Amino acid sequence: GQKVHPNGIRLGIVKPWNSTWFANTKEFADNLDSDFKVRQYLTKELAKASVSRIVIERPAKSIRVTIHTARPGIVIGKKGEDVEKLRKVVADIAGVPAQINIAEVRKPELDAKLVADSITSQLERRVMFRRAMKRAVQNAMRLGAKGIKVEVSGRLGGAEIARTEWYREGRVPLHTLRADIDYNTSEAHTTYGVIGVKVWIFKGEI
Amino acid sequence: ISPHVNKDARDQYEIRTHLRLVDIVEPTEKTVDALMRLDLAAGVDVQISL
Amino acid sequence: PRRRVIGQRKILPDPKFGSELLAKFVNILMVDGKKSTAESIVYSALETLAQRSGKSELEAFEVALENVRPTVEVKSRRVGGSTYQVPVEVRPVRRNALAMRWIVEAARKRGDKSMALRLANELSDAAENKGTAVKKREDVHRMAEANKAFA
Amino acid sequence: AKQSMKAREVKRVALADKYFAKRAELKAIISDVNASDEDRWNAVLKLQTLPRDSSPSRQRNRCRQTGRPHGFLRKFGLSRIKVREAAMRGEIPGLKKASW
RNA sequence: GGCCGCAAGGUUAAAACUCAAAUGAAUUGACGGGGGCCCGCACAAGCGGUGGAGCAUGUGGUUUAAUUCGAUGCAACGCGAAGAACCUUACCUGGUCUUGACAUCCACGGAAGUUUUCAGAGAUGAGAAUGUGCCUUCGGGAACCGUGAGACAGGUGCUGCAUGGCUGUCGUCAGCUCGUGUUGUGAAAUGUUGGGUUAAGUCCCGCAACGAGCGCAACCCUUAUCCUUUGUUGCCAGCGGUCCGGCCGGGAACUCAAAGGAGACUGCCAGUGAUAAACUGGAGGAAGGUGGGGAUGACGUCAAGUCAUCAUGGCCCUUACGACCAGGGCUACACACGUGCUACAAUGGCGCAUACAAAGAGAAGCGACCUCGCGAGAGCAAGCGGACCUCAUAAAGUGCGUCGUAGUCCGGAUUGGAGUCUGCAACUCGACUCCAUGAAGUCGGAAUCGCUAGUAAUCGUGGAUCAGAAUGCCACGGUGAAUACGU
Repeated sequence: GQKVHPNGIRLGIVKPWNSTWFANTKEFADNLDSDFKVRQYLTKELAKASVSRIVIERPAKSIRVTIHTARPGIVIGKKGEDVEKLRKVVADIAGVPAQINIAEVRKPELDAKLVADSITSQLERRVMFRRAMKRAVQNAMRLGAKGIKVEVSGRLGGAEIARTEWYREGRVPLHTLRADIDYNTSEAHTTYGVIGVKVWIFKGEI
Repeated sequence: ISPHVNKDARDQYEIRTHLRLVDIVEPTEKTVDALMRLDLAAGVDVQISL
Repeated sequence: PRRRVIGQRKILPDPKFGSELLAKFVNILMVDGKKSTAESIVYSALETLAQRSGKSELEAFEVALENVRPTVEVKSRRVGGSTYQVPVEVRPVRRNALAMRWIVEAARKRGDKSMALRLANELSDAAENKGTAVKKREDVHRMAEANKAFA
Repeated sequence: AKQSMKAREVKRVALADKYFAKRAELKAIISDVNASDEDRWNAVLKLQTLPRDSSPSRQRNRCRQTGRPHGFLRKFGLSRIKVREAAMRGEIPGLKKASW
């Protein structure tokens, strides 16, 4: 059977939104397109700085962006320069004054986007997928998670017939709405096609 | 929710808009200055009529 | 059903004469969610019948029903790839229901001008003990009598 | 969709913006009840003389991200598939799954 | 061949040729016109339909220059398409271009608005006006336009049996597995089986098993009963005005609006039962045994659907399978099927007069009052980004007449003549209006479908897609039934 999106089913109960503003029917489409372009540019530019979340807010007549990362040195730059460049270009794209802020990820071993990115990079570098998955599960469980699951699908190892594999540890109760479950996905491009990766992480009930 | 053909598979969404009204009758000179000087959060929309 | 219990649903008495039987009769005559039409038809027919018979409406109605109520019916069974018609008894509520349904079905298939006249004529014929409803009752009794060896 | 099919819409929008004022009233006096006997004959002729791509009814609403010409919602500027994806990822303020 | 027998036949007993297997016992599943126990609109008990007629609409076939592509037992056929006159477009006929309709690099010349000729248009040949920012720190070409050589751009072209992502179905069925211990040479087994019980692998008690994980239930939304807080654009019990209209002063009680709270737990009484889990009745309460409805889809099955929304390995074309333009087609018509609307009447048709709703939408938008037209509409022209204005009259019902069983005062296809609106343009191929014509059909063969309560049946109202085009899709309320002995 098909399952429902873990984050979407939980928005408004235990999960927040990634965008916050109020608009009438004349501005919704334009604001959405502007946000799409902003996020696209940022993801292209900071591809090597371990980014995991971009939060966009719009006060009266300005734009405010918050970036969550695990390598602030690269983003900030020496004596605050790269952030200035990014502010300039973001203002150019958005069309109004802009402000940029940075935030820290203490432990990239408990973040669902970063684990998926790491697995995808190793798969592109031709590591064995069983090792790639076991390492992630073990580190996550060592650093204090209450449960994790990892799934990988598509022409594994070069085989002619595709497959799907997964591993689990701990608790992952997807039917309980008061549970803090983090979820994200990523793709890998190899000489034989695409490979998909999914990660579930559990941190307790609220 | 399907890309091609299935017609009985659907999702339903809604957006809610909440509304509030305040009125002040006998003001002073400084109150209007403060009210026009104030600042609010990102997701709130405010309109003032004289 | 298999593992259920059926409870009675409260019925409400008719306005002028407080007759649950008459409320049921109006319900059975009713069609398409319209109740006032059926009530008007029933009251008009009952009034004309009372004028014709020189007795109370309740009494005329009860005599008509008594002349059409059944007492034994036939139920089908499958044995050895064949069909048997086993005779069985009838409960009072089922008696009432069958009588009313047969009366209405007979009335609806005549050729007078209005439904009120149809119903008045049918009820009068039933009271005199002749008509399609009594024919049906006789046929049921005969078919039950023909199969007494399978009791 | 195709790149050419995407370019066509840009052309149409530009021409509509260009000739809006001319088409608006200087040519639409045909509805005037006291203009003249046949000073509107020339109006109809020189209206039809203009480019065809300048009439607003030759534009089709397409999705901004993919180009799909079916299944369009005006509130969001997107098609159903992309609306669903953005909604699940959480990028449309105020939207959630509804029940009643 | 030998011996025996009346005969049927008995007894001793080979070779050539052909294959890589044939066989015994036991293990996990699946199946049985084998057995036992349970469940479900599965049968039974009832109420309306489809299969015949006319007309929407989709499909097979046939036809054509083309009738563009996909889905096609249950789980395709009002399906992708929440809306094909041009455009949309993907197909056909004809006219045209080759670094390109859409991008990054090099160089050489310059700068956007008005107007006339030939073209069906694409696209070729014409005039005057214009002088910009900047470092003018001297040319920067930064902005945009035109032209030449590639490096390249482009493909709704093929493979859904090379893939990612998303979806259908068994099925909201109660199941699917692991760690350590123990048994068997082993494939495996136990636990998960047994006595009761539940909607439920729900719970209790036993037993070489002791414990966990994904599912079940709860945490979420809405509906029904009460308390507190703030009373506008909403409300009008008591007081006074009045023009008899919440219209005025006023009031914060009630209906209502959306924020914090209380309430339902087998919690209490009796009986049955293993000192058990539970079961059958009663009291009080708005509500009683998971009170009603929704969201929520386990390990897996069908090489199930989608390269045409998107992305992507391999293959293929690149003066063409890649651009641009006018006119046609997807709307064809001997015929076969699936989903619907409207009838075949008196529980009714036509005329006049009058009760009672809920939920939604509005800026290139919704559009009142007044005047003109028999009508669809037209001309002036307030208010409204809205508990304020507009859409905007609910209909079935109720009272009084008329029709009197006729293919009719029932039904409304089809056709001629006059118009209206949106749109550059309604021939092929739009929706509405008035006058006239007035078809089949009289309850539908063998088959076959939905429904257990405010449900079925019936009557009206709104919204997305949208310049214009619903009988289809998704939502809202009014009136309101019959039956369940039983497996």
